[PDB]
Amino acid sequence: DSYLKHQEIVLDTLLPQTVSNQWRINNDYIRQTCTIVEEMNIQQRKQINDLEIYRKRL
Amino acid sequence: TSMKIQFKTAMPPTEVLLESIQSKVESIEQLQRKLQHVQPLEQQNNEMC
Repeated sequence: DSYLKHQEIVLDTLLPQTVSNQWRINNDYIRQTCTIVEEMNIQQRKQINDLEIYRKRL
Repeated sequence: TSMKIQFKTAMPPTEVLLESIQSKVESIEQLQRKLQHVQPLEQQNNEMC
């Protein structure tokens, strides 16, 4: 029974190692998405300026 | 005569064991059941990793 508790503890440590790494892959992705948000939002704001300006000039 | 002597000696050695072993069989088998859930959580985490 003491042998089984040592084996069972090794599985739980592998669960934390995978959990720590999958959070890290998500954490790197979250910073990229926020930066891709502002680049798309600035692109949309510049586009809405150009559509309004071209009608105003004509 | 042997089935009288040995099996009554067997039932005494079993029930004296089963008062002690079936408590620690449940300590063994329920900890075996923790392994089959720690393995199933390991595969879906390694798949998501």
